[PDB]
Amino acid sequence: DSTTGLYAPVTPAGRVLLDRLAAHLPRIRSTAAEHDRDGTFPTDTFDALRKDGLMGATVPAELGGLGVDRLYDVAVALLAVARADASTALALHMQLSRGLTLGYEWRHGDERARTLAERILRGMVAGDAVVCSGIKDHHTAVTTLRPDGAGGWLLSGRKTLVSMAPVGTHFVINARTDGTDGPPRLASPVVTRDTPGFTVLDNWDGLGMRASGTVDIVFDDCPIPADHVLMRDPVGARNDAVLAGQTVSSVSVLGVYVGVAQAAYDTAVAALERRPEPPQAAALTLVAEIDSRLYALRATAGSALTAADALSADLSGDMDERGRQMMRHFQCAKLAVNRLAPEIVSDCLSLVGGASYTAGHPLARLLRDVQAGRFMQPYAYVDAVDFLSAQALGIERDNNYMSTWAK
Ligand SMILES: Cc1cn([C@H]2C[C@H](O)[C@@H](COP(=O)(O)OP(=O)(O)O[C@@H]3C[C@](C)(N)C(O)(O)[C@@H](C)O3)O2)c(=O)[nH]c1=O
Repeated sequence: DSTTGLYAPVTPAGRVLLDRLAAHLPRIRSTAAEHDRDGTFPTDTFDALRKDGLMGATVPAELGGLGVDRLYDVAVALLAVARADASTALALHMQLSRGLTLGYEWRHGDERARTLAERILRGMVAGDAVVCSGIKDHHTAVTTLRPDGAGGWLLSGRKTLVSMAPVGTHFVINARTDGTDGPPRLASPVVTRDTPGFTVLDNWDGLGMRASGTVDIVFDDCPIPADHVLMRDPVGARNDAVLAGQTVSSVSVLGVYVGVAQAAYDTAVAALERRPEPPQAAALTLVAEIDSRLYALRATAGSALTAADALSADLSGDMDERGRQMMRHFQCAKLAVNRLAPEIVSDCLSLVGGASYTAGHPLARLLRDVQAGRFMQPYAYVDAVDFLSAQALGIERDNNYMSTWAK
């Protein structure tokens, strides 16, 4: 019955998601070290989740999905998976996040939007759609959509860091229009794996998250129909209202780092309890410091998730304010998660001692994986500080990171 600290799902659908996942932990857990050493994606893990209905966990119930719709419960499930393997959890988050955001498109967007959403969502439930996300351009390229002169579009460019890509059937891509007449827009084409000119590379070589499939994808004159395109707003047109969607789509990933911290602790404590001698002064002191820091990490992520779910559900008010507040809870918590979670994992290696310094020890992988959140937008630390200090001091700024990137 816990409602804090991400200790338990707060809804019956979240409870099912977590009980169902339990069945896959032994596989996820078992191929973790091999996939980390090789830098390869656990495709058999994802085949099993697909067949089990789990890749449709956040599709509305109305469409055949489990209907998990709390970010809190997604975070709880991701925390559980990340305790078994962080890379799998991170890949799964892209899919569960999409269930939530496509859900929103389905209930609230225009007819093109609702129709695309509904078709992808039903595919997610069926095990036919595995939806990847491509936001950041490779340095060599600016990803653009140009009119084909015939109703549809041609997508050229390259995205870097596209987790789950080796198994993705659908790729939601951040692109800017060009060669029309409007000021450039933000646009989200959806590319299917068999679109021509679309290539999935195999160049993911990570410090951590080595098994997350986080490769580049290339678009070369890719034909995209007009109705497979979610049009966004003009580049640099400031509406804080977009911040809500950008909170929905990443905030629950915080649970991955909370689970990595939890797994480091569980490992350290199991290591101490397996020892002949009674723990030393500094070992007892570390264990209490980590117990407390893990509690604060869980409560800070749990609390922002709770708040986000409440702000998310309320569409009655000022939508710009809703956006600002969502992003505020998310980024205040993220900054804390990105300091507490690596520090907890690092202190656990102090408890275990030099055994943790061999490539194969579980802590050695958790130390590497736990750093990943520091590099995920919105926002990495340097950008988080510009956003938070602007909010705190009421400084007007373009808070859309993709809008900025398009500049
Ligand atoms: C305004 C609003 C939008 N939305 C939704 C509908 C839009 O499709 C979406 C726009 O969000 P967003 O602009 O974040 O786009 P996205 O396609 O989700 O991309 C993200 C990028 C990220 C964070 N790196 C990720 O890879 O982890 C993945 C999973 O996706 O946000 C809401 O759910 N609630 C809202 O109140």
